[PDB]
Amino acid sequence: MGPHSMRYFETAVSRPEEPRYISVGYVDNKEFVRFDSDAENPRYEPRAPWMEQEGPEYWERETQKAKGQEQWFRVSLRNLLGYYNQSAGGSHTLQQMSGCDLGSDWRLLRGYLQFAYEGRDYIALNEDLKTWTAADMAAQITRRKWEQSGAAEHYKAYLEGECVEWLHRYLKNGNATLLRTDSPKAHVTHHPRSKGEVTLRCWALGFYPADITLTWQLNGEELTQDMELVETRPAGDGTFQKWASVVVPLGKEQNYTCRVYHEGLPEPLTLRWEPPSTD
Amino acid sequence: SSLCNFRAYV
Amino acid sequence: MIQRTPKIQVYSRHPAENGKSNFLNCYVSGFHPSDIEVDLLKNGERIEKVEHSDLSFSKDWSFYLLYYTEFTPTEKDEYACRVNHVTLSQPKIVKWDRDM
Ligand code: NA
Ligand code: NA
Ligand code: NA
Ligand code: NA
Ligand code: NA
Ligand code: NA
Ligand code: NA
Ligand code: NA
Repeated sequence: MGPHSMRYFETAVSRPEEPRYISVGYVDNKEFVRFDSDAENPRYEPRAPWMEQEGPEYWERETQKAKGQEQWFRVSLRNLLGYYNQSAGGSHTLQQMSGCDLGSDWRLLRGYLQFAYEGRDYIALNEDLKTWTAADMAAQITRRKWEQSGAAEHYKAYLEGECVEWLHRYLKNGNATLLRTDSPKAHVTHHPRSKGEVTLRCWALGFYPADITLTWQLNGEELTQDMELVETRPAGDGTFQKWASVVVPLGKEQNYTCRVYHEGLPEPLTLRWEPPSTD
Repeated sequence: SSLCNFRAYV
Repeated sequence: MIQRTPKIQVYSRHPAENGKSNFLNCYVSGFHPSDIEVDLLKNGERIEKVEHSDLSFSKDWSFYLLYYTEFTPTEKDEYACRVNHVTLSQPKIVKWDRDM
């Protein structure tokens, strides 16, 4: 759904051994490439099978770039120790998210470049792709350095250019697979509680992509705070699961309906609990 | 295509 | 620094049916930093054949992984996930409930 996007999520973790560097690329929220410095032969690898349309030169070039990034994160973690007046030791985490959302003219809609240190927002490039916002005092040092050295122009050129150009290539190559959806298979289960009341649980299983909406109604009217939802979770086969439950009075089960919305469904599913047939 | 960060480190 | 404690869900890939082969999942998410220890347990004992997905992180910077093993649900065997992380003083054990 929505605009097409590309993202690269990068992490460098220092450990009590040099930092571990991990880079994961996404197209439309689906992992498509991955580099991990802790692998036996560290290289960018296809994570979506349609990426095998690329030749061996693509993987070698991406791998060489990852080697540069690994060094950049290593130097940056070292500068970060100095900013917080620390000597080397323990574990520290530096993360980066970057990428683009594709506009209706196939040009950049929104560009992203954000950093976190120790799980806290550190610095980000603003929407204008020209200015920075620093979150703390150490980040103000990075901000002044990047402003004085013309860093934003380098990132803007990537976001507006290369990022959008390659995203279009990936969308073309992965078209068949990328448009694919797996509709949720839905059902309602009935469970006992403490005094005879009933838990109705609406299950949505085996769906793809992960985005979904589960709702409960009592006589067609939406239920809000009485609804328990679990966070969407991976089934392990590339598909997802979710459930939403309501506590109802016994014998009043038929007055309730669940409705599931998903991009795989031509029409949202409306279902109710019915006692299953038994022997 | 992954990004190569600018020459200025954090 | 903001450390985040893991969110845990323990569940099966398919609706559980006693005696039918399935997959037991332990989905660990929303944690920071990335180091985490996860074991799948059968009757309180560590399962040796356990695989896991590769490390990823969400738009809120928090990490997530999936641990899983093939299993067959039964009436008598109890399954669980044991998680440890720097935010905890001791491992957290979450029992598998086939209805959740
Ligand atoms: Na070290
Ligand atoms: Na993502
Ligand atoms: Na390496
Ligand atoms: Na899979
Ligand atoms: Na390339
Ligand atoms: Na079920
Ligand atoms: Na046992
Ligand atoms: Na075992």
